[PDB]
Amino acid sequence: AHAPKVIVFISGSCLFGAISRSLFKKLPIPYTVVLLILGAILGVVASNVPLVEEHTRDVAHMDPHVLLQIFLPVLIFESAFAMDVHTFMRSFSQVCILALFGLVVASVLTAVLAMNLFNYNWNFSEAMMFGAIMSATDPVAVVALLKDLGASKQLGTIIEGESLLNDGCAIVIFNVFMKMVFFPQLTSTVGQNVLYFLQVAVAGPLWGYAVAKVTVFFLSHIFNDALVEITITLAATYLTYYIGDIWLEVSGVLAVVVLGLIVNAEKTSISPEVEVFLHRFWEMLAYLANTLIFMMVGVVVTQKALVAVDKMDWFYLIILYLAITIIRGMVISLFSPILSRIGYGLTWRNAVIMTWGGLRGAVGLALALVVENLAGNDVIGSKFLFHTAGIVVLTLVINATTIQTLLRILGMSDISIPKRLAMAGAVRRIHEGQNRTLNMLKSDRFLADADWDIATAACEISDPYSSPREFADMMEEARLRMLKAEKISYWKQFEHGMLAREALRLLVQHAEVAADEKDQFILVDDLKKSWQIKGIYPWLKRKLEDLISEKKIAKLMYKICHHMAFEVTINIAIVLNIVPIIMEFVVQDKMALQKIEDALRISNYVFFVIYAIEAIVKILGLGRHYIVSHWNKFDAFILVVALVDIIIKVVKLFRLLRGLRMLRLTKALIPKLILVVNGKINNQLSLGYDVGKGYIIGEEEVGKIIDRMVDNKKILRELKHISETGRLQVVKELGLLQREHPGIAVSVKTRQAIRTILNHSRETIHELQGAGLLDEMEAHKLELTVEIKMKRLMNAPSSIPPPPPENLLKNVSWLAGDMKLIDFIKARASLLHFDYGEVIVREGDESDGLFLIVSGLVKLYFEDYLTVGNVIGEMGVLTKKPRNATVTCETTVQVYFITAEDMNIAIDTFTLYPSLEYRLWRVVAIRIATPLIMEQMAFQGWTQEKVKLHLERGYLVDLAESHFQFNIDATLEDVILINGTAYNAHTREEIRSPCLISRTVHKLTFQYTATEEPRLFVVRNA
Amino acid sequence: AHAPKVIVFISGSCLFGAISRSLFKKLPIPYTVVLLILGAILGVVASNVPLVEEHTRDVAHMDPHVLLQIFLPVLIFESAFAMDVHTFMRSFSQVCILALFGLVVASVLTAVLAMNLFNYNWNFSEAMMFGAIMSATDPVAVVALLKDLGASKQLGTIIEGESLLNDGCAIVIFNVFMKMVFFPQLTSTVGQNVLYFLQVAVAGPLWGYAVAKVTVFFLSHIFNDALVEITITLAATYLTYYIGDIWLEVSGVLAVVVLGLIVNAEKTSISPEVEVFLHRFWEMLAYLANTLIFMMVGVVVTQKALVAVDKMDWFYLIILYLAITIIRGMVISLFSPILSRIGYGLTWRNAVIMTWGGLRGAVGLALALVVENLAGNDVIGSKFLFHTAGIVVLTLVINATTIQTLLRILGMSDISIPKRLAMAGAVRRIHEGQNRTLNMLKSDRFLADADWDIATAACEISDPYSSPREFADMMEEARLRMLKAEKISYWKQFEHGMLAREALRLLVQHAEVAADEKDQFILVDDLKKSWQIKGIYPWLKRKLEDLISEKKIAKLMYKICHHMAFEVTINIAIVLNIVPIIMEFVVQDKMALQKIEDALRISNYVFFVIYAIEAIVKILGLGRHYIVSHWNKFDAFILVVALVDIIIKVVKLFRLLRGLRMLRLTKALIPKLILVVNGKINNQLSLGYDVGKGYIIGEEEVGKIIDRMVDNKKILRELKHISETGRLQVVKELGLLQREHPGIAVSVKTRQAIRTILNHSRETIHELQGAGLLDEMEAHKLELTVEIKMKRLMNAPSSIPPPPPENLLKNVSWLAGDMKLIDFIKARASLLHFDYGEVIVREGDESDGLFLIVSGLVKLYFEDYLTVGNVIGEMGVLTKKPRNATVTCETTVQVYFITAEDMNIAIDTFTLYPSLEYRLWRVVAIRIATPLIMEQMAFQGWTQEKVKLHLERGYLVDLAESHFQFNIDATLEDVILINGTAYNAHTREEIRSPCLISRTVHKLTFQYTATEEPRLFVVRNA
Repeated sequence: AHAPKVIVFISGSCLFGAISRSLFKKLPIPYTVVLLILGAILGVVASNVPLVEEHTRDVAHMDPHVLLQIFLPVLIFESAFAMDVHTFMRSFSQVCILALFGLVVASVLTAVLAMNLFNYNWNFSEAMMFGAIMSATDPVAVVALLKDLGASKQLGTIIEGESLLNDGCAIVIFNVFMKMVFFPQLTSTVGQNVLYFLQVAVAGPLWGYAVAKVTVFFLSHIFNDALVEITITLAATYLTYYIGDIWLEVSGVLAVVVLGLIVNAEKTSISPEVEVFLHRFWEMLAYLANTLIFMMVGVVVTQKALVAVDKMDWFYLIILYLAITIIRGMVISLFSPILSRIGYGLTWRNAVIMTWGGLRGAVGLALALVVENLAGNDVIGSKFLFHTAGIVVLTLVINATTIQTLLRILGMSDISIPKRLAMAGAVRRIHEGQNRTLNMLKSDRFLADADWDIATAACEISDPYSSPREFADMMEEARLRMLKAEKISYWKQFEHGMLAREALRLLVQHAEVAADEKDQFILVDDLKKSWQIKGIYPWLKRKLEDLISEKKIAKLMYKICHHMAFEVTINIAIVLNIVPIIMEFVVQDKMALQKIEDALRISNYVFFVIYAIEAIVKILGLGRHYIVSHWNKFDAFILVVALVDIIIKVVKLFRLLRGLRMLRLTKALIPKLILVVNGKINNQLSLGYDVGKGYIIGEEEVGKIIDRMVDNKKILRELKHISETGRLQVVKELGLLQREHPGIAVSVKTRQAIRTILNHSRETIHELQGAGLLDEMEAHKLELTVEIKMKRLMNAPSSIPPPPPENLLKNVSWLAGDMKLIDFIKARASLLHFDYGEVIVREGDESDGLFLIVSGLVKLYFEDYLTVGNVIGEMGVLTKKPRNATVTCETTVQVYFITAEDMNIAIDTFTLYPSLEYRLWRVVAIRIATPLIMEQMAFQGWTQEKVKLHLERGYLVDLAESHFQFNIDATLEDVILINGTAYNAHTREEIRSPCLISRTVHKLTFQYTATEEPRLFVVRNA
Repeated sequence: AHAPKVIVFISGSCLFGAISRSLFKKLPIPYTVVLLILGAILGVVASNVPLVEEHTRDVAHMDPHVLLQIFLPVLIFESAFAMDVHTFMRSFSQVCILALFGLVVASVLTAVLAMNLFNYNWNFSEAMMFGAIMSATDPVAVVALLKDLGASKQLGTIIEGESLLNDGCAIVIFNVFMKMVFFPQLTSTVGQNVLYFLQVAVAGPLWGYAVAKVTVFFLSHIFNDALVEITITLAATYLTYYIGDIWLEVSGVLAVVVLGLIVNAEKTSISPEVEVFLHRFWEMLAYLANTLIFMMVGVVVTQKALVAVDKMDWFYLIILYLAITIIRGMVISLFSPILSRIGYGLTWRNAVIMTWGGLRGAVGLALALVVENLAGNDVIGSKFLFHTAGIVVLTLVINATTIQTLLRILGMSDISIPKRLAMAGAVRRIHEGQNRTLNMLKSDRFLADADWDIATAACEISDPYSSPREFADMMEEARLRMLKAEKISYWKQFEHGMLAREALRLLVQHAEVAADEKDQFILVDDLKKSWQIKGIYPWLKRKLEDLISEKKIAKLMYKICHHMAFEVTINIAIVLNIVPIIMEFVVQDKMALQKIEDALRISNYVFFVIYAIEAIVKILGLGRHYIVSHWNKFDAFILVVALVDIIIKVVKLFRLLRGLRMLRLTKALIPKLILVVNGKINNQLSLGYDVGKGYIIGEEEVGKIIDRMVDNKKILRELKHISETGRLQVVKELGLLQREHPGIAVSVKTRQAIRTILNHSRETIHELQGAGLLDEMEAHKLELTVEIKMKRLMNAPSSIPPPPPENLLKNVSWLAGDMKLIDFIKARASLLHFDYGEVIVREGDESDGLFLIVSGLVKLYFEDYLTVGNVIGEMGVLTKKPRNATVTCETTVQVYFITAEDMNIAIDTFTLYPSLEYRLWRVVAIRIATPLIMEQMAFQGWTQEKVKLHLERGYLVDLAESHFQFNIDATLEDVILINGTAYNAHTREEIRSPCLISRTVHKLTFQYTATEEPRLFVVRNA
């Protein structure tokens, strides 16, 4: 009897939505209109049958102040949570102009229409409510079509972002205008109106920003608990709206909009397994909200609205549908000159798509339902719902159905030739794979008698899309084929975790843009915008770093004055005193009690005494040097005011005390601002490194590919020249970014290193799990310890102080792990310094010693650049012959210099563990061996990272143990030569030094003359 | 003002649970007790502060009939949805005895205690409510501990299943006994009580079964719509409980229990991406329910319960906690003799774990809250909540905390040596991988200056666990090492999709069992239980197949009599008439109206006329043969009754009409029963094929492994003998299963073939996506078309009629794709037949022709067996020399025979497309080449499937084009010899025919003498 009947209607709507969504899947009509018809049916039968009324009443006639608080957060957050925020930011101004100003004109024009055309004789407030609910649009279908058809980035996000902002502001306007119709207030003082505007417009986004930054902070500290992450997201979403709208009178919708957008941006703080869950979770909740709303409309529209219609109302409906359509187009075209300059710009065809795709829906209907409940017996609620519902139906029946054909007409739905080629190739390879698999199964004793006619038909996959003049387009083939290769390399790096998605999309966008521009190649100056740091943050860092420059100053009191515990406790003491500060003012306001005032003022005296005591300790610690710092001068003012107020009207105390301790807390606040600024720079700088990395590695790989793909050498040379001229510019730019922000660069580099180690570490877990040497449960146990570390990686400090040179030597590849060897060369070492533009070494110079870059950049000339950590001379010291390249510093340089004579002693003394010479040779071997193997298979599916790891498993042969090296391929897969020359066993031909040994080679005869020591590199097969 | 305040409390409890679950993570105390303390705090402050009362009232004092309808479905379904059902079924009786009978004794004993010990003077009804809520247990923590510690399968599922059943029945008992206290009824007739019992006990599970089978049916037909799958699951879950409890008065909890269990069993009908979502989704909902309930308890217990406590109540609490503990142990021990026989049996230590781990919780508390609301001012609600809450606290404070130490004491928490070894090896390999990765990064120009001291520390992974007498244990090493290898192979097959999880767990369970038994090896007779079909289903199939044996009978009326459209429409006509049948009875019952009765009786006359017309058509079609079938005899009785009722008290009509059309519908019902029976056999048979496959492939792989791992040949021979003696028995059993159920076997084989093709087809999609030749969106588009087909695979008919022999030839590997060649040999072919035990061919026989098995089994003797589809003679016809093995039929056999003379003509005539001889050689090459490569790398991570595919890419060399074959390794990775012999180019040594060419071999010189045609197989490198 007392059961929750709402479970029936909610679950019933679930079934009805499933049915409508399953039947009308391949049909053009959207499933939502079917749901409206079903709700209307429920309404007519429920109008006579009493039994079903009881199971529909509690939801069909649900209160509006609950409709808003429950559904709108779901719809708005889901719309925000589904955004491609990065794109939305790269078009923010274009959206704001159309969504905000376009909304005002669209609604007002719609309002004047409703005042003048209709016979309802509405006033401007009601007409503005009408226009507000008319302007709200939910283009969930059109955006899907564009997403499927391609070329969606510059249009789908615009309509999606415009939709989000338009609903967000429309609710704001609707809330504003509902109150001057149903909740009229008489005060209407102008000053409060400005204050009223500030709350909804300004405080809302700020409330959401604060809640978001708090939320991500905790989420970044939750490890191995998915339920809590999901639960935190839910509670934050609903509390943000509820608190903002109900307790703060702040705009809930905008707070959620910002909160969803901020969280979407900060998804890295969320565990990936929860991220995928949340999207599908909020999508499901939005689906339920949509399905409910349409059915409630279908019920009430039939019970209450359609019974009060008049004959002419249909005339207004058609006219209104036409009006909003031309209104939207006029608005879009009117702003079009402005948009052409701001953002990507609108073509006339794209403008029509936005105009034609302005679908209405749940948000408009939800606000109409609010009016229906609020109007009661007034006709307005009926006709608001009538026209809102009708326009939703027409847009769904006409615009949602003809949009595909219109896209065909405009030539936008056409699949580009590259995509047709990709699909044809993919289908062909898949078809061959099945044929191979089919023959294998027919040879299986278990499956020999399966009905292959059924099998082949069931598994088949089908294509869903079923001279100067010569140079003028031969170059186009070179451009497109190079650009296509670049796109491939970017996808490679992304799939192996070397590259973030944001950098990948930036690179791909630039490649696509360059392809369309007829004579264009991808341009570094366009890429430079990614890593060029905006000056505000560096200026703020430089400025704030001065405010804590304690170096002007920097017997137990002297120790206590500097002890961190004392400072932290004093700061805390000030923090607690803030509660009395506000409490006294609030108590005075409420009193205007004495028992409370006396307690507070006694507490004030106690705090004055405490402040005197701590200041006395500080003064005793520093003596006359105490007052050197302006911070301590205000600390003296603290005692002045404390003594004055101890001796002794209320305002004279309030005004001084309100400033004292806020200012004294600013000192502890500044470092956090420094950290935040470092974080912003770290984010921008990290993306710059990724993009510069992507382009550099992309060019390095592509240069191997194009060398054999393009037919004409003249075309080849022009393209390769571009590649190097861009690569060196990027390298220089990225090297210089380090010097401006050393610590942040170190943080970036460390984070990449750990992330790369963990990724490959994770891969091994799946290797043995796939190999069965480790079970499912235990492998999962290890994988979690990896995952938590990855999350801990995010919380790494935004700035790491650069290690001193004495620590750099310890971490060198050929020095690490041998303390005695580290000490020997460290003791023998000396540190040099060089001025700007100075030459360090030059072509033909004797190799008298070795260099390590501890600071600065150096240009070489086969031009290249190097920076901190890079060793120079690792070959000359070994080959013992003149230096191979010039070394010029592009900035002031510091280097650790080891004289060749001392190093030679270290070389011929440190050989117990793997030989020092062997290690130095190994570093050289990998360096110059990588390009050879990359050339040999860059056109295949490998990346240079795996070539390095492929080589990393290898080692140098101990040639001293044999006069010759004979090949084998069972336990050996690749071999390269580095130094010296060998004689072929069969043909007696010589093989040159930096050459890969062809697989037709067997056995190599070396010789032990003193001119050179031949060096050879092998990688043993798995 | 009118906002939904409940959003605050729900979201507030979310935050409080997050806090408590985050702080008390590493502590021993569970987080739930912390939540209770927090709720108590909220209660005391809310008792004075009015503001927070308003935000706690609407939930803290929520109605009970909503508490049950909302939370219990979530808790019960989640507990059911989380089960390992297969294990739960393999222990169902053991759980039922303990959970059902143990519950009755545990509660009654608890009730007598409450009647006699306590001073409350309860009557048996109230005391039974007490015992019911006391017996409910939620061992969510203990099961987690066992899951982590290992050896959990035979104990965790028992406590989990016992818990599920105990809560399910406890609610049933609580519902029963609440009604005789708060809703007393006076009728109490015995006959209704039995009817009342039937509804709750019998109809509930049936209601859930019907809803489940309907649900999975639709879910199996939903393609590419995840939201609808999730939504359907939700609505089905809540409607099942709501309809069952409210409309049918049926036991909702048990219906949901069955529904959750059935759905969990039928998870294959659900898309995998939705399956993973649902578990985390229902887990989250259960988490919310738990967190809410504890806080509502903490609130009300402080407001209303604790204010009415007496001093002695604590004495009863302690005594009660002791009593239920010894009661549970006495029950477990008392049934222990029975359990030792039924199921796995209980050790004394395992019994204590069950006794000690009997934690109470939300379910007990939820039912106590119901009493608190219902008791009103009566003390009983206070003390019910007091003792329930206290026992929950004590079990959580004591049992949940000491359980780990007790497990240590009993020696159950000890990590077995094999797991320690696996963890040490896994950690070591991971540690080496990071070291390799670290050195690679130090050579990177971008990351050379990262603080490696930070990196190495952050990425490090640490071990979490930180003669006759010789023969008597050398054999143990052989046993364990063989058994360990078997376990590895099973994991291999599972990870590549060749093996289902159920078969994998069965095999692993048997391996573990055999390991513990001192002298045991895995035994086929133990495996036989998997594929031995229970006779009920074959008997039912055989019986029902007779009832539709139309062959006793099987001018337009003759055609119409057999047309399917006429039969379907007639059956539909009968289906519609059922509505009048029930409608007349219901109308008569309600009347006891005439305007309705006349319409129904007129409809009865019309339906009588229609039935006469259709029968007239049938009789005209068959003439005097019409009455030959008993179905048509009752069809004549239909006309008899129709004419009698047309001419003409109400009972005389009801009784006849109630039978006529139900019986006439049974005819259309029988085929569906046939299909269902086929489905049950298909499921059991499919698992048998998988397990037999797993053991056969496992033994084949292991025999390659152990041949070099065990040191003693005598041990080796004994182990290998076991392997073959099991393999041949399994092969024979699986071959014979086919003959008993040909069509179902064909369905199984076809389903495996398609699933294997799609899996490898899916793999290619990720290959190019990882290689970047296909983009993220388009690759995803193709992958969906693959996924939908996989779901369509489930709906494939359970039985496929075996194709006739004329279709078998077309699908042979070396015949397919060449119609003219198919026709030639098909025309030349002849079909033979052989009797049981007949010899087909024998050792030393001349190869006069070739055989193909179209029916039956054949034994060979290197013993082996073959069955349908297997060709025999594929070498003798080629080598043209005597036959190599005996061929004896183990059952009646049919074979397609091609005489060698005709085939030779086909061989030397069909050579335009790839040579017929080349194809026959290829089939032989793969067959005998696979074992060689398996031997060469079985100890590595490969499976024989990939060896076949590794070979499938290869081909036979065209030796006719060269006197010699010189090796290369850049575009070639493996080569094998099949026929003939070659001479080494370097050493001039001969290499034998069925031998892999060692990687030290270069160039092979063949000769063209007429004795043999040498054959060589190559696989080109990627």
